[PDB]
Amino acid sequence: AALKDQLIHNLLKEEHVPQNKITVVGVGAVGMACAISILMKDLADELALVDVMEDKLKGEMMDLQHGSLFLRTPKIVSGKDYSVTANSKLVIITAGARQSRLNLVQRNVNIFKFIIPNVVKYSPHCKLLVVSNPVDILTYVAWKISGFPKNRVIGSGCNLDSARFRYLMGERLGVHALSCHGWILGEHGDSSVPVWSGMNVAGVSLKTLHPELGTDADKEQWKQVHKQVVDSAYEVIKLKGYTTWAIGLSVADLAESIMKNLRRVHPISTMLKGLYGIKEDVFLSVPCVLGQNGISDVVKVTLTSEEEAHLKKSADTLWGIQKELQF
Amino acid sequence: AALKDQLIHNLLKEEHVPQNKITVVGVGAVGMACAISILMKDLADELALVDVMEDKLKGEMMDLQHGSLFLRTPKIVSGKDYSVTANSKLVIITAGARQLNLVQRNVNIFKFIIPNVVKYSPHCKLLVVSNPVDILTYVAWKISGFPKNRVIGSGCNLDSARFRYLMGERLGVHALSCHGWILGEHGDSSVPVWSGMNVAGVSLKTLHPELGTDADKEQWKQVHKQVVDSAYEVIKLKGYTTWAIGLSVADLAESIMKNLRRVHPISTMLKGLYGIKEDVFLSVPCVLGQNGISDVVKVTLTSEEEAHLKKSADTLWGIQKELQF
Amino acid sequence: AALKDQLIHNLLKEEHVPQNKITVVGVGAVGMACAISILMKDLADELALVDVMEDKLKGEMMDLQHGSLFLRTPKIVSGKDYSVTANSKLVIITAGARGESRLNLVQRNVNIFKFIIPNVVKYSPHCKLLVVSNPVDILTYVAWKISGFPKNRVIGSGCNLDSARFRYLMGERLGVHALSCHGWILGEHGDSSVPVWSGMNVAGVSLKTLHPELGTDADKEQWKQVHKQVVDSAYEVIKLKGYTTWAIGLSVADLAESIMKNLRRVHPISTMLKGLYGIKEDVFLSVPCVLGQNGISDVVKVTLTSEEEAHLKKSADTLWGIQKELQF
Amino acid sequence: AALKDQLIHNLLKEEHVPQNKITVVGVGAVGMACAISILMKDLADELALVDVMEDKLKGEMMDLQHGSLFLRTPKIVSGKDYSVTANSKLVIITAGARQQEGESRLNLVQRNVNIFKFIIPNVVKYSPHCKLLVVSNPVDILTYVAWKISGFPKNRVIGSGCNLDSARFRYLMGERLGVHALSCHGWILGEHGDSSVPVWSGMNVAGVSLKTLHPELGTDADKEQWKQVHKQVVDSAYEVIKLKGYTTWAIGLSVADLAESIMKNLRRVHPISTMLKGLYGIKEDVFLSVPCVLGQNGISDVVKVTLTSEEEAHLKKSADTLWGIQKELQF
Ligand SMILES: COc1cc(OC[C@@H](O)[C@@H](O)[C@H](O)[C@H](O)COc2cc(F)cc(-c3ccc(C(=O)O)cn3)c2)c(Cl)cc1NC(=O)CSc1ccc(C(=O)O)cn1
Ligand SMILES: COc1cc(OC[C@@H](O)[C@@H](O)[C@H](O)[C@H](O)COc2cc(F)cc(-c3ccc(C(=O)O)cn3)c2)c(Cl)cc1NC(=O)CSc1ccc(C(=O)O)cn1
Ligand SMILES: COc1cc(OC[C@@H](O)[C@@H](O)[C@H](O)[C@H](O)COc2cc(F)cc(-c3ccc(C(=O)O)cn3)c2)c(Cl)cc1NC(=O)CSc1ccc(C(=O)O)cn1
Ligand SMILES: COc1cc(OC[C@@H](O)[C@@H](O)[C@H](O)[C@H](O)COc2cc(F)cc(-c3ccc(C(=O)O)cn3)c2)c(Cl)cc1NC(=O)CSc1ccc(C(=O)O)cn1
Repeated sequence: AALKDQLIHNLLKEEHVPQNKITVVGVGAVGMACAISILMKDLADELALVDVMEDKLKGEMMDLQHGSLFLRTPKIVSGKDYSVTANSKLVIITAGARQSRLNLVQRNVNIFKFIIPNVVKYSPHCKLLVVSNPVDILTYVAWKISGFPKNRVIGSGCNLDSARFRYLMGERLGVHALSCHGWILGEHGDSSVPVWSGMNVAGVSLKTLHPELGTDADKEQWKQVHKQVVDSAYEVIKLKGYTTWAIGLSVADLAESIMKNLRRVHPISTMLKGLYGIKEDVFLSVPCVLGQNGISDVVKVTLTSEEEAHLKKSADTLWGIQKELQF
Repeated sequence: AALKDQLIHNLLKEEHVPQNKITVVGVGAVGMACAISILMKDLADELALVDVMEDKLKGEMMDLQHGSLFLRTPKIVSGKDYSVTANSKLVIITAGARQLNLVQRNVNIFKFIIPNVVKYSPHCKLLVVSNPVDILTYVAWKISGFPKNRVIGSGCNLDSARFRYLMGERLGVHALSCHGWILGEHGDSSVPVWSGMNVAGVSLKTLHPELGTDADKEQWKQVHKQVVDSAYEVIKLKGYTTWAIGLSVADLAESIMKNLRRVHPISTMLKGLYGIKEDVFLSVPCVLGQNGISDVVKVTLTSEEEAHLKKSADTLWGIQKELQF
Repeated sequence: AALKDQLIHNLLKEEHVPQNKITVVGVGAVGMACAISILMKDLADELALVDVMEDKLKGEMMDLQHGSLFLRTPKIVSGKDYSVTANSKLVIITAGARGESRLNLVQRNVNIFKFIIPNVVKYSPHCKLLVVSNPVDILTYVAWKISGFPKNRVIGSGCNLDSARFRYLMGERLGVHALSCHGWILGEHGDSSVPVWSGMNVAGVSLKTLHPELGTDADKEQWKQVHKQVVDSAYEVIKLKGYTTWAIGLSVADLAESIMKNLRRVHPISTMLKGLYGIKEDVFLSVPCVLGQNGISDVVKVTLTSEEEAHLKKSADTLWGIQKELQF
Repeated sequence: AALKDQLIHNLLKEEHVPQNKITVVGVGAVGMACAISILMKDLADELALVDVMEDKLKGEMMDLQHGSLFLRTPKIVSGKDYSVTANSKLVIITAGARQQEGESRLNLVQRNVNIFKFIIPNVVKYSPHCKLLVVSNPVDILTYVAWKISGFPKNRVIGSGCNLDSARFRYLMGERLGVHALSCHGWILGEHGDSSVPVWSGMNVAGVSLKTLHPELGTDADKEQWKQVHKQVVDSAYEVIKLKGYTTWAIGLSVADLAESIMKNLRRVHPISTMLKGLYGIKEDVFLSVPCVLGQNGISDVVKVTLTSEEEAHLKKSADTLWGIQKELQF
């Protein structure tokens, strides 16, 4: 008799099915930062990794597995073949091509043309969380290819940039980012919209204390805080070659709202046709209620007409780009 | 329109189907300790509480709900009606009768509770904590109709944690690093498996062959004695115990909810193993995961340790033979 | 020869000094709720409990200790003598006195603090004091006056829980988690507390701007009643289970987290606010306070209406009047 | 009036002093893995990073800082100047030189010693009372080096040693047995790497000796070849390096576990490298992994594992070998 059989008597003959499974697609720096952040938050009972770089993929799986003693996620699997991803509650897309342009978008679209059908094949009921850049466009692409209802296709959107904003705000005010509130909405990147009217500590409107807030006439140049947010990815890439930890943490926080059905409000990109004056099939970041069914509700933020037009402009540019894509 | 609708545009017709729901039956000091321990370990997306004292029940629910901001368990519900427990993955029974013929009244209690539980959560695991726990776990099992892997008694889980704590005080290292197993029938008849006690793989019995005997100058036998009495001592001091039992139950909930397949000293239907031939529940090292107990470790026992477990089997069966459901 | 010495080679002598010790005074339901919450959030490397009911005390300690395997707080101690509390970073006061009369009730709590607070200060000169005992604003004043600590190191839990309740109820009406609902209750703890309607918001969207009637008696939705619900909820729960424990426990653990981790988060807690919010007297009220390893280091100056400002002035007069009549 | 003063009234002049500060030296993949693991277990109220590559250092600091919203460590600081590490409770050394073509392994070690000769005095100067946790390889030798350079008492100089390899061993044990690593117990002791000692006698689940169930356990005559599990442990770093070019996540998790025992004074028992002269029959000043009680004063106690004659022979041999290399180093 084998030692295992001498030691342990099997009483139950049982099967598989994971109950809180999460898949990360793409094991680059971003994918793996999402992975370790999720593992250390105890968000999943099974974690699947997939990539096309099979050695890298296997090496990352093994490195995570060796840390089992220290985690509470009993199963970590990987493979080039998407069957490893079966029955995921949530699938996180961090795959992309790397730096032309617009031809860069099409190559990412071609990457998605392969990934997304495979994901939906083995997890017809998952939530899709897209992190790949450009995220608003790629999230729309995942949505179109997947055939999912819009509530289940989510883009990381402005979630990290709002967190950065709050950190910088916290630096200026001498309080933790947790206590500093402010929203960056709309199109992820240089065109994102800092909603000066919403910024506050303990319910106290900064814009009201300080009417020049966010304008060129602002002696304190709060406008530059937003630009610092917009530039920070660029600045960090410049220093270390990429970013990982913050985006990883931010993605894990979204996963928490989903897997625990918290219905917290996050600034993430959702298909918002019919809201905010927008008439195109596009994804923009607005405050969304996030739960076990993905995005079920959207907060309607009161915007200035300047903010509204800026949001409509992003929709039209996003749509303009989406028309040139081949599916 | 209502302020909610001015503030919030609804995009989805929301079905609330709980995914990782846990129920605690009985909101006494034990149930509520299990509750707060589970809430603070983030093991459920929904907690249900059930009891027959409706005022107490509603008040406890409300008190937990009020701490929502500090928790990550978005839904907490309660009621005397078991519809509130629907679709639980795990249901924890702390219900018990007010003070033999007690077990009979506890059995009567279980005759009402269990079918109500099974009706609303057909697929749940059952974790019995009520005393006498090995007997009531057998009752829960029989009444429930469930296969044996899905019915679990807290058994010697806590007493083992107590033993390791006391081991750690004597040796000067954390209980986590002191290993020792109390098995068999919960209570005074439980078995201190001297041979398995160790730190870092070093057998204490081999270092100290007198370990656990009368001739032991260090009197380690009194450590098991102290574990078996400790509950009585705490009740004497504060009227009941709560925190330790609550923490130990949350630990089991954790292995279940996260499918960890850790080994715990808990009470399982072990007919067929350890020389036992009756439908009884005794604590052995069990692999605990999303399907309950799926495997048990076969501990190498001395001939008298063996005879002691068999005696408890016949003891329990003897008591079970009287009960009626 | 001894087994321990056979198993274990000792290399280092004991210099055992606590690095992040918390004491909870009072092991009633509130006290133990704070203790269990603190233990399960790993805020302390040593916990001490003190009370005068010595059986109950020892019993609570042992029960906690039996849970060690499942905790990461290696040392739990207790005693009637305050030497067990020495070198606490944080000492939490939940002790209280058990239809006549109010002022006479307060005085007997003062009497308890006259015994407790000096004992705490003697053994933990550098600690922060966090008072939870009712009425908390007054009793936080008494702890401050008695202890002789600077005001930054004496904190009352104040309206911290009530704000948390307010956000929970806000969340139930709006269909989102309380974490994402923001509202502030300030001022005197209890039914004199002030709901600051102008700061209530989700995602920076002002509810009052959306709904100008918010919190007036001219509100078809009666949001004013949410504050009342908050105010009443404590006594409703008391009506139902005899007391409250779990939420106040978690509330206090949250404050302990900001202090022990120096988070400088903002909480609505009771601070000596003479010289702010138009308050002239030595009075403790709840305002949004920056909370960290040195206690309360900063206060957020909320913009209040003249009515709201008047409410706080009134409470300051009430509290000051009562304190005027206390025997220290 | 500045918006901040308009919004916030300052009641206290702050002289900030960190209470549970951890420093990580070296922001390579290993350093940042320790760093993220520590941050997500809330073990420090301040984290400091140091390295010689200033851009890389600043980038990593900023990336972590941008995650502040999701963390409960209010202060992350970095700099090439060791003033940023002042008053750390724990300083974790992951700095190393990488081989060339080229140079012998001794010349690679000496270049690491050269690195430590610059780092260790800087660390000791700003945090005289810290514990040192050395992770850099070869770990037993470089932990010896930090001990000697720092002048710290031995209880305060700790090498990660066989901690991770024992974790790997329990994981692989759990895969064969169908049980979580948490419930599989087994110890890799002695010199980190090839010459480490799998202590078969101590392997168990639930206190059931595997060796007693299966006396061939760990022998060549073992038909189940459990020795191959030790070889797996020994080769796992190389195997992972072949696939992804380095390891990070596991060693990072294992380091934070040690950090946890130290910062919380847990007095858990870990397989880590300590100065064991005078114990285990060792006559030399060397560091070997044995089961150590780890707390706020570092390693206060070691467990005395009963070893077979051939196990004792391996350790004493490793001692000679380490001491031999040590005598060849320039301090
Ligand atoms: C290249 O092909 C593939 C690559 C894959 O690997 C993806 C991954 O490894 C790489 O994206 C890489 O590691 C980058 O680092 C990650 O870049 C990201 C990803 C991300 F989600 C977010 C950010 C980000 C966001 C915000 C900020 C900030 O705000 O700070 C910073 N960073 C950066 C996978 Cl899994 C499949 C395919 N493809 C296949 O499945 C085959 S089909 C196909 C079709 C076409 C092509 C082709 O044309 O190339 C290739 N394959
Ligand atoms: C009484 O009726 C009922 C009471 C109920 O209340 C339950 C609860 O509140 C009480 O158990 C109370 O909190 C006890 O104190 C808790 O005692 C326990 C419970 C437990 F699980 C473990 C321990 C324990 C273990 C180890 C240690 C240690 O080792 O340290 C210490 N402690 C102690 C419920 Cl939910 C339903 C019914 N019944 C109904 O559903 C109606 S049907 C019915 C039938 C018959 C009878 C009757 O005959 O009376 C009554 N009802
Ligand atoms: C009786 O004396 C003492 C009693 C002591 O026991 C304390 C404790 O066990 C009891 O407070 C018990 O647990 C209460 O129930 C808890 O009630 C509380 C306590 C609290 F902090 C907050 C809340 C609260 C807050 C908000 C909400 C909500 O908003 O929901 C709900 N609840 C409720 C101690 Cl440690 C020392 C002395 N005293 C001594 O040290 C001797 S000196 C002395 C002097 C005078 C007197 C005398 O006048 O009698 C007595 N002793
Ligand atoms: C180059 O010099 C320096 C390098 C430094 O490097 C920091 C960092 O970036 C690098 O360690 C890099 O990331 C490595 O790759 C990481 O490699 C490691 C490190 C480690 F701790 C453990 C493991 C490990 C363990 C187990 C397993 C497994 O079991 O799985 C896998 N991996 C792998 C620093 Cl902060 C200062 C100096 N130097 C100075 O301070 C100036 S003094 C000086 C003296 C001499 C020399 C010279 O000779 O060159 C240079 N400087």
